[PDB]
Amino acid sequence: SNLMEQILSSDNLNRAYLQVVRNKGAEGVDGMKYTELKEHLAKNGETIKGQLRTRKYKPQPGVPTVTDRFIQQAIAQVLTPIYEEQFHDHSYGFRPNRCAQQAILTALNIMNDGNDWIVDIDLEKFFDTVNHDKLMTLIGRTIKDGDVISIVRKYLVSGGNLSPLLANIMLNELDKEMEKRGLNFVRYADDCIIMVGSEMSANRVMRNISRFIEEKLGLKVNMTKSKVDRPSGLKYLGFGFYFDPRAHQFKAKPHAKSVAKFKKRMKELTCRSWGVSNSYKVEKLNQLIRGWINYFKIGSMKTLCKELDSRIRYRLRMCIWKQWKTPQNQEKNLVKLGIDRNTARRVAYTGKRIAYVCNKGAVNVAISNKRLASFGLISMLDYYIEKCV
RNA sequence: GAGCUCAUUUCUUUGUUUGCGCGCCAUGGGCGCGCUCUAACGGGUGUAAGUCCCGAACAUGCCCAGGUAGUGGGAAAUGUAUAGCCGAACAGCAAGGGUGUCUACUGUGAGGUGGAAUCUGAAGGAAGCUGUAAGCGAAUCUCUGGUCCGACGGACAGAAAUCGCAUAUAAGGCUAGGCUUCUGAUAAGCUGGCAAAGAACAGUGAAGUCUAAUAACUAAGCAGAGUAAAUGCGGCGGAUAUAUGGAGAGAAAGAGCGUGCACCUUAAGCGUGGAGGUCUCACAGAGGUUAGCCUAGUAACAACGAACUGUGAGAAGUCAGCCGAGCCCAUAGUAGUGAAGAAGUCUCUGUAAUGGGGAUGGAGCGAAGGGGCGAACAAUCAAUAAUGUCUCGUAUUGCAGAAAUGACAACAUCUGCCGUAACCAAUCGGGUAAAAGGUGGUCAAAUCAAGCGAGACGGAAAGGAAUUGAUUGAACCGCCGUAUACGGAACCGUACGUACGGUGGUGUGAGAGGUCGGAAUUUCUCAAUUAAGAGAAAUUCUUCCUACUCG
Ligand SMILES: [Ca+2]
Ligand SMILES: [Ca+2]
Ligand SMILES: [Ca+2]
Ligand SMILES: [Ca+2]
Ligand SMILES: [Ca+2]
Ligand SMILES: [Ca+2]
Ligand SMILES: [Ca+2]
Ligand SMILES: [Ca+2]
Ligand SMILES: [Ca+2]
Ligand SMILES: [Ca+2]
Ligand SMILES: [Ca+2]
Ligand SMILES: [N+]
Ligand SMILES: [N+]
Repeated sequence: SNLMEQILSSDNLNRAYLQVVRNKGAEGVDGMKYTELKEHLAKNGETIKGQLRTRKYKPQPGVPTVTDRFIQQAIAQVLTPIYEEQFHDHSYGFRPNRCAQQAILTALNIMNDGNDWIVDIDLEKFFDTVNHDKLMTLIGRTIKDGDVISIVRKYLVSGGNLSPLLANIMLNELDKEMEKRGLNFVRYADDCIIMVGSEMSANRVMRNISRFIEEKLGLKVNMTKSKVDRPSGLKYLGFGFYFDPRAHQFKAKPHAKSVAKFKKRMKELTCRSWGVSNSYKVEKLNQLIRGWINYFKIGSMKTLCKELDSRIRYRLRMCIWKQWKTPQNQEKNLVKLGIDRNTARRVAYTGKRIAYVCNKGAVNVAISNKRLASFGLISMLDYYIEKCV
């Protein structure tokens, strides 16, 4: 029980509080905010410290209150280094210095190694199907402290930053079995795919690993979405895969259901009847573009960024033309952006038909690509080339 | 540049002048009555032709094709070509109105007046004027197409308000494509990538009806992509003089002018009125200074400061539903209205609500804008002995790990085809725990048992199952009924048009735009490549508005 002191050492408590206030969490049903635990940890810090050391502490019934979140962070920031030396190298889900892009690159490395038959595994409702007793004794093989059984019990049948770590302990046995059988895999947390060399070997691996997960782990495989694929019809962590006509290189790409989400968010951010300034639309669109590129910066989006840049500039021309709002102002702003007054007056009295008018000619020349890049709109193609060509 | 394609309406609104009361007047409408006309101009049928019927010159539309245009012909359609109506999102004139600006006069001043410049002269009364393009142009009756309406409300609650279904990780429409299967005329309307409504232009185009004439020359289905300030489809009922597209009857009315009517009505016309507040001046008081000079500053409040308050004479000047029944102030019980008849009373009959007649009555009824009090409405807030548990022992059970010895060499797990094939990755026949194999032995545990719990048994801790009073509703979006006007019939609008009555919704921020007025910069023109200047054009800033978009 000497680990319990490092769990409740006050520097780790203040670091957990810093992680909470930088996390900016939300209150639960009780209604206690992240602001208020300074005086509450002054008022009740000895109370909760003694209550945890004497094994009597109350749960919360979604989003937990920030005291339970804060204690969960305080125990998960010390339970993690001791569990890092046992975790597999191809486990990338909620670990320090590990992200989804590492999983995609390792997937491509194994994919180009010669294992291009994918055993996609979908676990059905992960945290609602794990037996608490097997998970808790799995913790109890290497951990001196068992106070986590109160959270595990009375928050499921009644998460924060302890539940993904416990998910990683529960799937670490699966990862050890995969290394035991000599199978290659990549695993984000409860999102794992096996790569093997042939069809009927992939079916054998699917049957045996579903057998192992159901019997010797205690969770059920969702058999309706566990599918033996190729890396051409797989959606893994938002990335689809394809085969290049280069030598033996499989390449990643954003999946069509991720491009659809980006296009939906782009169409929302460039709605022409959105009553904010076009500087604000350009700012939020740059935030969305800049957050969507550097997650998919691995993989090929040359033509996709070209098409999306063209669509973004078309919708921004429509937004600016709708915001000009009158044929007099459309004519004036068209003249002072370069167009002659006769052509600008003919175009501006087609003020309606916004989509036709912003498609071609005078508005396409006036609101140019340089006029939109100097406006502040970063281009998807040039940003993608700047990050990873 | 969007995706070889690709070149667009030189337009107006929903959004910013005015919006009060009372009175007058039609140049508007209603009902009469007269006088003229009415189908290119002629004929016929006839008692009666505006109606019914027949007659042909040539200009456009369309066809005849001759890449397109020009000569020669031909089938429908239109015009010249009905009396006459109307006047464009067409011009011109324009009485008037606004201006913190420039200038002359005037007043002690608040201000006023006349000019100059500029905006405006409007969808609600100079019932503005003039000239048009285009459009229209005959009672009724039947059939039919299109459109619109049967509120609003993302179409729910509500409400007096057509039904049903669908509709925002977007119905639906539309634009540009992709793949398969494959005779025209009239012309309301529909659509043109979507806030929605109209105009322009273009393409199409329902229902009927008409026409199948002549001569040649020089589209549907299918998946997607893109695009929305949301409605779409069907049933039922109604309207339809933009004199709605037509078809059939129909000897049927239509138009202009004049004139009557204690006939009706209108918001920018004409008279008149103007409080409450806001300023200006002069007197008195209240004071800084020793009755003599000053009385404001702080948008405003609060609060300092001598700087406050009356009285009189003046000046500009109002005037929009948002939650308001009623009362108070002052113009004011005055203007106005009423004896061709009020208030009050009775009676009859309507609406969801506002009402409308009839009898009696013998004289009252009665404004304007602004502010205050405020019943009420909407929202938010405040005052007003069981179970389960607490802690001790008892019997346990969930899940690790270690393993005396048995039973089977059979269970797991990982690479994953065979033949034809002169060589096929189901490119060919099958099959996907297919061949051929590699690796770990597998299971049961007699016992032993960590750590965290979990419900049971027993004895001692216990506990208990309306009103009043405040604050907010700043500012808006509409919609419907009746009366009444208009743009542009419907739709959409004119501050929800306005007046009264009824009914839902948004919530004090940001953005975008418009802008009477002012200031500045540039590009010109002007002289002569002088003028701080005159005529401008463009842009920016400022003043004002938030009806618009999003929350
Ligand atoms: Ca309006
Ligand atoms: Ca004409
Ligand atoms: Ca509606
Ligand atoms: Ca659609
Ligand atoms: Ca016609
Ligand atoms: Ca008028
Ligand atoms: Ca006066
Ligand atoms: Ca109000
Ligand atoms: Ca309307
Ligand atoms: Ca107005
Ligand atoms: Ca409005
Ligand atoms: N006004
Ligand atoms: N309104």
